[PDB]
Amino acid sequence: FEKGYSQMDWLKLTRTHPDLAGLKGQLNRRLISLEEVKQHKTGDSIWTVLKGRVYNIAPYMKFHPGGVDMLMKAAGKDSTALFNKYHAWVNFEFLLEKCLVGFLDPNE
Ligand code: HEM
Repeated sequence: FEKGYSQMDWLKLTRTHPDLAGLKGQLNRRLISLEEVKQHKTGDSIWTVLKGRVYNIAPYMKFHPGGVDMLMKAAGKDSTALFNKYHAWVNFEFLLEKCLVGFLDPNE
């Protein structure tokens, strides 16, 4: 065991496990509605919105330093406000790139 290595371990997973986003061949550039995000709270994926980017955060759960219980609060909703309350400086754009499923379009 080595303290502090969760993010290194996470990124190794993103380099060595295919389709963490769970897109199953769909491209990660799709325009997504919030109603769609809301319907990914259970099952094989959990979607959230951060600054307009939609991510499948289910694979990240056990790597989140703040805990699974905290990350679950983001399930099926826009979690930007929560993210900014706890750590607005975290580089989610880089850390979660391989979990990107698309972009939140308010008009969809
Ligand atoms: C969704 C993408 C998220 C990522 C990539 C992420 C990443 C991280 C990281 C790297 C840390 C360690 C502290 C640091 O490096 O600054 C952390 C801590 C923490 N996270 Fe997250 N986090 C996410 C979402 C959330 C959400 C939605 C919540 C709450 C609902 C949350 C709650 C916390 C808490 C409580 C801590 C410890 C205290 C704090 O830093 O405020 N995280 N997170």
